[PDB]
Amino acid sequence: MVACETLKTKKMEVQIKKNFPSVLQYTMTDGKVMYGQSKDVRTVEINGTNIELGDDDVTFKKVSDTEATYTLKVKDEAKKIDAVITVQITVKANQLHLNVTKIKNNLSEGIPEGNGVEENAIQTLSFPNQSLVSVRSSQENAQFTGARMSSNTQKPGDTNFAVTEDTNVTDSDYTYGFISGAGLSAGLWSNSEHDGTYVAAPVRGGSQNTRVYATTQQTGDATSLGLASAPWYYHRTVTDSKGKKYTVAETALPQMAVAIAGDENEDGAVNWQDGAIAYRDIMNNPYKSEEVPELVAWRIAMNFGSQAQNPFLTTLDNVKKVALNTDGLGQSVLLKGYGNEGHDSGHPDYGDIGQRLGGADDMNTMMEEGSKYGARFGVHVNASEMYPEAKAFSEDMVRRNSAGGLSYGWNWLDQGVGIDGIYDLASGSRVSRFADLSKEVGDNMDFIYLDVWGNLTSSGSEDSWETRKMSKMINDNGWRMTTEWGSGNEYDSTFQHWAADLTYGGYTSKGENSEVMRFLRNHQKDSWVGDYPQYGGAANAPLLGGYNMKDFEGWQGRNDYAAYIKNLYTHDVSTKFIQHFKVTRWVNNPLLTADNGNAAAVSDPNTNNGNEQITLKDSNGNVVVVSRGSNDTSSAAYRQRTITFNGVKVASGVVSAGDGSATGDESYLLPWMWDSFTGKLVKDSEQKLYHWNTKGGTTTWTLPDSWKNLSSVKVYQLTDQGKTNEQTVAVSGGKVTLTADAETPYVVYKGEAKQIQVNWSEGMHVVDAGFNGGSNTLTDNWTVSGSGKAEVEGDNNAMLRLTGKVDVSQRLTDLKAGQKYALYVGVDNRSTGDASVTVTSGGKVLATNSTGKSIAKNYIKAYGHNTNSNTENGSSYFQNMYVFFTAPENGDATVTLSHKSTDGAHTYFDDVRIVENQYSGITYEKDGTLKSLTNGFENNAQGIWPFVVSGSEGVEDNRIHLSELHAPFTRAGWDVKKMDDVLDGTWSVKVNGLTQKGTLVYQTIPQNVKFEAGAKYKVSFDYQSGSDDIYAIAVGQGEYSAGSVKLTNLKKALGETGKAEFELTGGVNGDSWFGIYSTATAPDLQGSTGNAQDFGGYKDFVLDNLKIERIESQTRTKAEAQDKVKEIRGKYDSKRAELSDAAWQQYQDTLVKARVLINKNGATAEDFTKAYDILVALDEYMKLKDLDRKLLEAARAGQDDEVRILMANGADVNAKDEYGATPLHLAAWTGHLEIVEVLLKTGADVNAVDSVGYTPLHLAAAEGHLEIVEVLLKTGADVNAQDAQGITPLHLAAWYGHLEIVEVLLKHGADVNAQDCFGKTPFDLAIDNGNEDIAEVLQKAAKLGS
Amino acid sequence: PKSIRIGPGQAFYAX
Ligand SMILES: [Mn+2]
Ligand SMILES: [Mn+2]
Ligand SMILES: [Mn+2]
Ligand SMILES: [Mn+2]
Repeated sequence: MVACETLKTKKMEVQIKKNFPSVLQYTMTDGKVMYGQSKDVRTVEINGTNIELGDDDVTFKKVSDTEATYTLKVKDEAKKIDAVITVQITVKANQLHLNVTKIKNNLSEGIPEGNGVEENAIQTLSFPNQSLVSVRSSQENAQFTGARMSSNTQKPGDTNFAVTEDTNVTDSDYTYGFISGAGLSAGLWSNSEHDGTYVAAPVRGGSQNTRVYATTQQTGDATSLGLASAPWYYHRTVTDSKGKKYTVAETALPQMAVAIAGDENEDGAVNWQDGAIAYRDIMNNPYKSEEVPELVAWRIAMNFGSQAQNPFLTTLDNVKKVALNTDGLGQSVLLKGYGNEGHDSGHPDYGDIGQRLGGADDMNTMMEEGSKYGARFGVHVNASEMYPEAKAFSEDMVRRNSAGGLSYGWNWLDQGVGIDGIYDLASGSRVSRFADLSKEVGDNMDFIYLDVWGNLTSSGSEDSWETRKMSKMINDNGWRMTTEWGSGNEYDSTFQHWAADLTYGGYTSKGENSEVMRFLRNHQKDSWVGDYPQYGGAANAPLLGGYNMKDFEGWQGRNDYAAYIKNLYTHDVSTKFIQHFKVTRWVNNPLLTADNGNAAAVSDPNTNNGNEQITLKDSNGNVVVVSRGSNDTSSAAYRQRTITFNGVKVASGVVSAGDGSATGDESYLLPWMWDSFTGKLVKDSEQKLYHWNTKGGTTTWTLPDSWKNLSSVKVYQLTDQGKTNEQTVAVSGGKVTLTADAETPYVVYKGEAKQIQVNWSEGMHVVDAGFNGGSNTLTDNWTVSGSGKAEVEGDNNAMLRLTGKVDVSQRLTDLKAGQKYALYVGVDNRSTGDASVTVTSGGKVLATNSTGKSIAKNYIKAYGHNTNSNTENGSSYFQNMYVFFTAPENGDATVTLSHKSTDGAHTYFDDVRIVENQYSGITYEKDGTLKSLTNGFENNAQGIWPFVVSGSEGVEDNRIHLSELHAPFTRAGWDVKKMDDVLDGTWSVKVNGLTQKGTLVYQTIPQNVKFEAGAKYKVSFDYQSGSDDIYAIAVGQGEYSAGSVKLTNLKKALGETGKAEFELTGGVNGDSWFGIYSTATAPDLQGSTGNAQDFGGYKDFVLDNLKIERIESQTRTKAEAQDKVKEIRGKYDSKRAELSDAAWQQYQDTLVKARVLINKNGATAEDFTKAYDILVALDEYMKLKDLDRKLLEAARAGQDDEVRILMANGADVNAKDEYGATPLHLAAWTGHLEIVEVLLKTGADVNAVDSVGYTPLHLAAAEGHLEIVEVLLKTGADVNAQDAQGITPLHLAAWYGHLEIVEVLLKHGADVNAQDCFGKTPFDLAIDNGNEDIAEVLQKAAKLGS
Repeated sequence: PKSIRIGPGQAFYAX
């Protein structure tokens, strides 16, 4: 009978066809009608083939008055298609859902086990020109609005156009699509993982997901524009990098919907904004997006290269600090390096929680305890790059290129290899690794941060489909999705690092630039464009703000706590406040023009003088209206923004430019009316307002309706200690007057506010381990004793500062009796008197350790107290001091941090960490002196102990870490690998590519290994070095200064472990140490190309099984020692003139020290032996320092054979004079090619610089020795080496007039455009000295730069 | 101005 049926709700009646799942029309309660597919279109697409259905191919069943079921017989024998598709059409309110509930393939039994290939798989499905909802040219105000992806601030992702007779579109794809006309508006939602047309995206991470297809057709006189879903993936067949094919099941069954809207925002018009309001009821919502508005304080807490810079319980104290300063506002901490050894270590072993940070135990304590303060935690994971050390590393996981070789990644600590994305998904390997992490964290962790997804490292695909499957794995474990790139994961991501950290990428690589996407989802994502004016467009004071992310916990060296907090109040409190409301109207957008495809864009001259305005509303009917001052970019008023909450002004002014260029004048009094948990409204006594005034001053405000009848308010200034300086401010006629300091946070309450209670250092075995508890932490938690002074000093990261004779002690809690512990503390000692750490059980000393004056600066970029943090006087010598003890059976255990000296100098202590440690390799003498120290690096609490990282790279994410065993991948011989990562056990100390640095890589320090003045020690270790003489052993005293060290070159030991052993005599000051020096010798890459040069291990150095043993020395008499003083004296007293002031003062120091030992009352043979061994060591040092002085003279004078014998006898090839000139500098400058070449073949630094920044090449080129210049360039000299003044060898060649030297320099890579610090090029320097000949040649060379 | 002749520790701009 009738070929149509009627589905009905209280909001509309929909007429549907019985012969195909098609809507004829939607009729609202008010009579208004929207069309569907008015033509006989019965097309189904399977695998790219279109099949038109007959009357016999479709069966209909009206289930209810709100449901109908169809069965579509889709067949094409020729194209290998035979299927039964079950489509269900359901209605609810003003929504119509069309879902494919069942797919039956008659040409298949299904996907074979292990995701094998399904022959004749239904891979794709769509209904071409289904026209679920349509508008005609013949209808009043018939228009279309679409959105595509744009990460470019200058290019909007939107389209707004009128549907006219001329309109002709065919499957025009959009992320979102809305059609309006004849008083109604609707938008189509589909779950299609189709990738298509985008405006601007620098990556593929589901950035191109286009789910709506607009197509026009003729409906009589009119052109109808109809919306359909983009194709769906069912059983997609994919190929891995090794050519292996897989069939992977659906992420979800095909689903789509439409929501018909009238005048939803009740303005004049019916446009896409009405359709967008109704679309929110049918649209997909990212998992856990309902918590985004609460996440005020986003940051990164970083750990890298075995250093445990941020253990999990430390991160909880920083959560407690931020909570105090923000008065409990929600937080979101991304843990960058939560696993393995830290950041870019152990990928993709997601279930491996960093043992050195406190393992899964402390991570869960941090997470459980942190939730009480509104903090959410999440981990940084990588699904694209893998390291041989990761237990997931396999030949199947390895991404291979078309040639069958590795698809290498970045080499830093170890060499990264690309993961096979398709294998990792199809094998179900990734789900298994996420599950491992899920087993560790349970329901405690909040989010996952997926790094690099979209940059085509795992596949050349990484499409929306793959991203959807990825987001599902993560969501399935109860985790919110966050990713790297701004355009990435349109569907499921709630945060993009390159959208939230505005610093990164530049104006083309930011967040989602769309009025449509932000209107819909602003309150669900931190994936937008915020204020960063130097990008222009969307980044010039967006009205809705935008997350501006700063950090203070090591991420990229970032550690300014005050800057972090000031930024939260400047941009993020207002951004988050706005995310508590949903956009309802958005008119007069200055970015939308007729020239960028937005001719029909929403313009109201009766709203905000015709300038931009956004109206947002919430479920309780609260209205926020954010209005722009002027729409003219050249106006001062373009950056003026007023915010009203229920008609009352709450924020006003210009924000400080997000690029930190220019401060503003913005002042606000924002009503924060939500809890930091579910975001539920809080009770009246819990209701508060946040005050901020950028410029400082006095401002008058109207309080919200709720507060109008109060006679007074209570105002508190917020600090690192919480609510301070309580003020009682009167209320007159519902208005308050607040005096604010510039850029200072205040919180306003209706009455007296109870202070948030913070118990510092929970589970840390001590209370206030980080000294964050103010000046009163020394009264309440730590107990100070002594004549001296103990202060909590530090305006950023607080520290304990000791001056004079003082002891700071505290009782240790919750230690397991009989169990082995390691207690370490950061120490920077500027006093000459000892700084100590002691553990005691009822007066008895369990363990003790001490440092004299600190000798090594801190070079750990991700550590709070590195030498760029200015602990005192522009440096930081912070290094950890350890005590190893066994927890007492009685329970009584106490820690004391002492300074013994009466010396006015300061000692700095921070981060007392008591951790379970099974290390037991230190043996002491009868006196508390070192007898023996052994370490296989198997129980290192943290770092490369007893060693510390030196400054070969400066303040950096150092390429030194504890390397982990994973045979066969970490052993020599796998692929192009030639060195073993681990020598003995599971751990070693790896150095990656730190060659030709000419300086110290790492060294022991006296607070780690103390060498007694005059004592003999035998030092031995197992090692592997990629080349001959690239690394060397250094032996020195006190702070490192070049030339003061005794260097022993280490021979090549590649693939087969070598053994190094030597003797050491403790220096008189007890400041003796040994380490690993990077020479100036170039590595032998042995024919290796590209990545094989880095992976081969030709430039690496692995050390293991260290053994420091005090040894017996041949016994001397007072006479033998006294006789040696005469020998030394009548050898070097005659050189007073020939030596420096400091060189002679240390010679006297040592001699006096040795003479104290000999002449001491009651001295014994140990004293006479020590005095003799000190003098023997002094002799060997003086002798080699005179061999360096004599080599610098023979390079200057010209003696060939003399330079050779001095060198043969051990004179330093890189010795420096008073001006920092090496023998190679002095030979190149006085013109001796013979000396230069032999010096180069020996291992002289061809790029060594003097005080002024001259390389030997600069001195050679300035003097005109062209044969020397040619040798230097061939032996590896930088042709573009710059002076302190910016002078290059080309400038000096040009000014001094050496035509031939100029031509050879520019024959090699010399830049002719290169300018000094005074803008002069080599050409300008030639036209000043009269070398017009040189100037003409130089002019000609620059000309060719076209 | 611009140094007479440069060498070890002798900057190009000394006056
Ligand atoms: Mn409207
Ligand atoms: Mn601290
Ligand atoms: Mn070992
Ligand atoms: Mn490693």
